[PDB]
Amino acid sequence: DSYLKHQEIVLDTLLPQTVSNQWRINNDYIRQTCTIVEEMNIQQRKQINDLEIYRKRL
Amino acid sequence: TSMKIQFKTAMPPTEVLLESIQSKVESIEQLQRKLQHVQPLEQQNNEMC
Repeated sequence: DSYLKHQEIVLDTLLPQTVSNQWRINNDYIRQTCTIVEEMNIQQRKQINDLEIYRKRL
Repeated sequence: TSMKIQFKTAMPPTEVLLESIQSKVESIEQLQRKLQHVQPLEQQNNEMC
């Protein structure tokens, strides 16, 4: 029974190692998405300026 | 005569064991059941990793 508790503890440590790494892959992705948000939002704001300006000039 | 002597000696050695072993069989088998859930959580985490 003491042998089984040592084996069972090794599985739980592998669960934390995978959990720590999958959070890290998500954490790197979250910073990229926020930066891709502002680049798309600035692109949309510049586009809405150009559509309004071209009608105003004509 | 042997089935009288040995099996009554067997039932005494079993029930004296089963008062002690079936408590620690449940300590063994329920900890075996923790392994089959720690393995199933390991595969879906390694798949998501």
